[PDB]
Amino acid sequence: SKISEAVKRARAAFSSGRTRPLQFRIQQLEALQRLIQEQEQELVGALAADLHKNEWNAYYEEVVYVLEEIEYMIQKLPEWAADEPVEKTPQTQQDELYIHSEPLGVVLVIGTWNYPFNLTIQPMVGAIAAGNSVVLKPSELSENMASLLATIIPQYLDKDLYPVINGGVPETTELLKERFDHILYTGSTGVGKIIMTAAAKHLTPVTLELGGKSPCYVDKNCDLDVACRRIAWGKFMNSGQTCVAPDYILCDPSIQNQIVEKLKKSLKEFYGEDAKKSRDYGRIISARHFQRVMGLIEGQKVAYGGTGDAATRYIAPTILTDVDPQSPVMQEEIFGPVLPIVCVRSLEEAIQFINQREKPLALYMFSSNDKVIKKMIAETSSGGVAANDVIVHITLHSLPFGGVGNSGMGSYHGKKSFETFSHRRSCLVRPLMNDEGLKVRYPPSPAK
Amino acid sequence: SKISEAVKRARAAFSSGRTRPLQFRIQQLEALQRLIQEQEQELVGALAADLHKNEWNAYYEEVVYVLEEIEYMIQKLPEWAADEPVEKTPQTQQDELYIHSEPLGVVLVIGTWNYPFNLTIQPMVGAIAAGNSVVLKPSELSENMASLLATIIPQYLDKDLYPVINGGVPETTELLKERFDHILYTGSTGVGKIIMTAAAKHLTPVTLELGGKSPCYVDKNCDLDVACRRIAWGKFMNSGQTCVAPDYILCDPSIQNQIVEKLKKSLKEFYGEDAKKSRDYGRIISARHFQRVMGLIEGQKVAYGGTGDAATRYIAPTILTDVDPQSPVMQEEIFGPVLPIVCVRSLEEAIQFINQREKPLALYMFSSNDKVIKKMIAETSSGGVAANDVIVHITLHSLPFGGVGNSGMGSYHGKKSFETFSHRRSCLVRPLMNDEGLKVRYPPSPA
Ligand SMILES: CCCCCCCC=O
Ligand SMILES: CCCCCCCC=O
Ligand SMILES: [K+]
Ligand SMILES: [K+]
Ligand SMILES: [K+]
Ligand SMILES: [K+]
Repeated sequence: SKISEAVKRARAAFSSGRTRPLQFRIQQLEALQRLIQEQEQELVGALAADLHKNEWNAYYEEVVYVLEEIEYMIQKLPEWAADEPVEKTPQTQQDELYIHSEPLGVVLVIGTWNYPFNLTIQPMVGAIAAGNSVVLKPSELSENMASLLATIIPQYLDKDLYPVINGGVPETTELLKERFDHILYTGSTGVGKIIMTAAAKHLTPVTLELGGKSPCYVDKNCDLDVACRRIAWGKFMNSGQTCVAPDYILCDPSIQNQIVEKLKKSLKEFYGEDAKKSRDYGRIISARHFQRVMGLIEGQKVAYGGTGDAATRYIAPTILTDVDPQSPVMQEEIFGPVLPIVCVRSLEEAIQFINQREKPLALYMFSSNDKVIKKMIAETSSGGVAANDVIVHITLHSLPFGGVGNSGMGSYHGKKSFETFSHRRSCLVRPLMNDEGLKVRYPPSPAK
Repeated sequence: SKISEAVKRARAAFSSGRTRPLQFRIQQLEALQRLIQEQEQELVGALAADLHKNEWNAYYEEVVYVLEEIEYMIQKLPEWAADEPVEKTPQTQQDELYIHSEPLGVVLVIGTWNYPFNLTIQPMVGAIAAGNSVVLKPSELSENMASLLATIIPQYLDKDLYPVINGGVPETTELLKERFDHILYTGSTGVGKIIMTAAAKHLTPVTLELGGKSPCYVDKNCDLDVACRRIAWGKFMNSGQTCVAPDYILCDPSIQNQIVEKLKKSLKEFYGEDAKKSRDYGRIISARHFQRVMGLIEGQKVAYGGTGDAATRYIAPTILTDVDPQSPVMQEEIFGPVLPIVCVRSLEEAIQFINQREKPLALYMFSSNDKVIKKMIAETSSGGVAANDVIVHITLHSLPFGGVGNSGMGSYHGKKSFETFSHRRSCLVRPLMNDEGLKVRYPPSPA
């Protein structure tokens, strides 16, 4: 089959040794830089068609991080790839002890649809830097990016080592029967279990970047104006379709009304009075997801927004107050511009609220009290944490990005990408000469 | 069920916060130190009964590494557990960026039978240090150590947080239905896939320490007296039942008889003429494994040994010459005292031989030519590597221990154990101060 032949060619090309010299890897990374530069208008147009993005947020909210990653890993690749001496002991002082890094082989990257360029190419950048063949499976939901990547990737990258696999769920299922040396999947918690089950048949290690509801705790005593501007920004970028969007708000009921008003103000500054007329506001990816998200407003106390246009998959920025935690909008990852507010009476209540639910990909708190910050971190668990901002903690080269529990396992970005897509092999190299001090280990054992 | 309630109690204990203070973890680690000191005779007796170890190799080949790990982790725990600052950028100078380590929760350790104390308790030591509840499943095949641990662990450790689950395959299958936050399993490649499949049901991350055939390449021009004494030691310790034993030898045909003679010489020095009478020689763990290993001798050319005693599960130290790579002894992990020699005609042929097989837990090479060593490492892949020795590379605090491909995923030992049993959580803390340098990120976007 076409899928099986693609993987066969990728493994043969890996086995030829072509990816091992750093020179080759840097060239492929420089080819991706060229792709981003030459295909700028094509990439913008695909994101516009898929997600109603424009040239500005296509670059600053997605593509730029791929370029940043490429530039960083190119500059650091020789240091990362070098054998790494480690601490010795008195008994090993004449030996070499070091960590040897080597590629895993053929890596599979399964992209998702909400950031269809970054979440396909930024993982690939890492796997390329580590010397692997990298098979790509774009998500079919962002049809235009999927079609574009299938066209332009082979025009820049090695054709056998870095193939693009077209199709939807049936094709991914057949792809997942092939033998890979690592699989990185971004998407839903449920499908993560399916990926891990398929990987188990080959003992394939997996990096699973999954889902959840990223809580956003707002401290009574903080600067509600700057806090609410940042929350609005992170909740409503990409029309709410972000893996680390602040999903919902936990706040004292005594500030629910001020939070609603300052969110409204910031939203009006961002997108104007009618977000439907703003070039900076996105659309829902599909008819199914539009229907799903609209369903989450039914029966709720709408403080703002609450309408949607099925024809264009527009859902107006929506805020819900006094939300029952047991209601639909609080029982699934929203992934839409509907922001519920859940009332808690204390920090300790919020911690308990967070801890009773599955571990989220991100946890956010807004507060100028360091005791509040340290305590919420110490008593909770999440993939990552941001205090007094949203989104940004997953854009930093020094902060590995990934989940825990139902939000996923493993991480990548920056140096962690190189490690995740490598085997780190412990090496002990001794001189081959008689060592009187070793003789104590040989039998016979001392009889007394 | 007993198993359900045990894990229930362990998660309740963990969720109360009892393991979070470092002083509590150190108290538990100190209790393990006291266990090892106070239960020395009992541990030796169980290892003698299960595996025909003695007082000396019970300690120096198994238990000492657990003590070393405990002392090391106690010393380093505050530093390892500290929030770890990471590199900032021009845009994040006013921010805090750091890695926060936190326990995963309830960790399961499934032990195996060949080092039944070390491969249950040394993983546990790391998971305790990282602040987790640790459920233990000893291997049923090492019956005496399994029963001993079920008795003494709750006599020394917190009884809710660190339960011992009794039983065999059915009980392990039952246990694997429970929801854990990490599973470390040491055992066979095939069962590792079963573990990972069970883990996937709860999105449980796994550390799988599995199997394969660790090759031992012997270079034509090296000091064979030194090399063969080291190879003999690693191959025949624990009666060959070691995950990183040098499984088979690859060598030029011209040194095959020299290798045989020098192996024989070292074996007689170690164990005497009749290894059955040596206090230092082990026994096979079970009747099934005894019959399995004897079967691998069938049809082979025996240069030394080749006999066994079924009733006491003794297999004489055995060397096989001119082995066909397609024969049974070269088609499964031997895990016994049978050492096949496969002839190859160059280093390149050896590398190709190794690469056409599944990635081994360990790869060994003996050579006084650094270029030979570097080339074989460069062109192969294995969990770890030792050049000019065997075994020892998995005993060093600074060398993470684990496989790749069919020999497993993940690693532990020393600091790596603490990382493996933690969630490393990226943290960004910014001032909630208005920033004019951030406002460029907000809509409306420029033209
Ligand atoms: C900074 C690299 C990742 C940013 C793109 C969106 C991430 C969503 O999962
Ligand atoms: C501290 C070295 C590892 C423990 C010894 C046995 C390893 C597995 O057979
Ligand atoms: K390095
Ligand atoms: K000795
Ligand atoms: K033969
Ligand atoms: K602006």
